Amino acid sequence: MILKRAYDVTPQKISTDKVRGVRKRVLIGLKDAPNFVMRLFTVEPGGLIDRHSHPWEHEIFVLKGKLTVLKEQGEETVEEGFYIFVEPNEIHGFRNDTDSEVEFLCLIPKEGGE
Amino acid sequence: GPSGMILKRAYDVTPQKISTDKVRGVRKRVLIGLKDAPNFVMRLFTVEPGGLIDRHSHPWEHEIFVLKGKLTVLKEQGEETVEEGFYIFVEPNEIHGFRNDTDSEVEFLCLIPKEGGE
Ligand SMILES: [Cu+2]
Ligand SMILES: [Cu+2]
Repeated sequence: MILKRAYDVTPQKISTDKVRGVRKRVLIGLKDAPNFVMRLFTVEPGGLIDRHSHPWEHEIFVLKGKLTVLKEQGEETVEEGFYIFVEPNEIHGFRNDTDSEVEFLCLIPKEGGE
Repeated sequence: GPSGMILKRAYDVTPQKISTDKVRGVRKRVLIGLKDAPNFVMRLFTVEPGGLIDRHSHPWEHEIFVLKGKLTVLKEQGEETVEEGFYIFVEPNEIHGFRNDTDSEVEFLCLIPKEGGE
């Protein structure tokens, strides 16, 4: 059994053609997980995970702030205390239009990697 | 399977009472349940003050994230308290339980592979 403060996990900065202003913590990864992995994303002000899709689902819980969710067309903002279920193959992404960091938990089946 | 995305305030789910031989003072919200989940389920547990999930084990893992309060985690040997912002991984078959020794509600997210139910 592993009991740990999520903040103490070292975040990974992401800056690519499709993801900018985002840090990722792998809390429960491939080393431990028999079936699915647990990540915590921090989206800086102005940060973006552009529209994408994959053959696996997301299960998300918004921990802090106002998260903008990009849909195949349009977008929807949600707050801390929302959960999000993204079906396999659905186009989605994320943006932070606020002036403070947004945090969300994100779980995927292990075929999606960590 | 189906397409789309669900976006919903977790508290829009009513907290249902859990009452078994080994659980008292606990309510549960099924967020992403069997009816929808391809692989694993997402629940939000509320432990009332003095509530207890006694030591148990099962042939699936838990992945937990503490959302609110101070959660006492029962281990095969002793116990350890964690707080909001801690995660917990429980291996399959590991002895574990939970207790709320405080005077306020403790809340945690708990995900299991869907073969273990919701
Ligand atoms: Cu995605
Ligand atoms: Cu259990």
